[PDB]
Amino acid sequence: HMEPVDPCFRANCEYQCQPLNQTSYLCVCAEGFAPIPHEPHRCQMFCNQTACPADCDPNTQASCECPEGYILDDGFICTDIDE
Ligand SMILES: *[C@@H]1O[C@H](CO)[C@@H](O)[C@H](O)[C@H]1NC(C)=O
Ligand SMILES: *[C@@H]1O[C@H](CO)[C@@H](O)[C@H](O)[C@H]1NC(C)=O
Repeated sequence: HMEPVDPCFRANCEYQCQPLNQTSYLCVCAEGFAPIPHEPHRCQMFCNQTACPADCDPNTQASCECPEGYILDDGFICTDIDE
């Protein structure tokens, strides 16, 4: 199964890699999954604060995402009406 480890294709992206590109390679996740409180790879998700809460949408509820990821359940959380 193996690995040239790409660069990445292994890296050890919790999720995964770009690979690279200016990062040279990083690690992705589901790409608003992104460096939680800590390690330079992680997701969990992105929730760059001042909270994200919860408070999903109005209308569509595509929403409250992160389920999958979860593990939810602060608020409900994980979406930043923020900016
Ligand atoms: C890096 O940029 C090049 C084009 O310049 C292209 O291969 C792609 O957009 C990027 N590579 C990755 C990591 O997908
Ligand atoms: C948002 O800020 C937090 C810490 O304040 C940090 O993880 C990162 O710099 C930004 N993005 C994410 C994924 O949190």
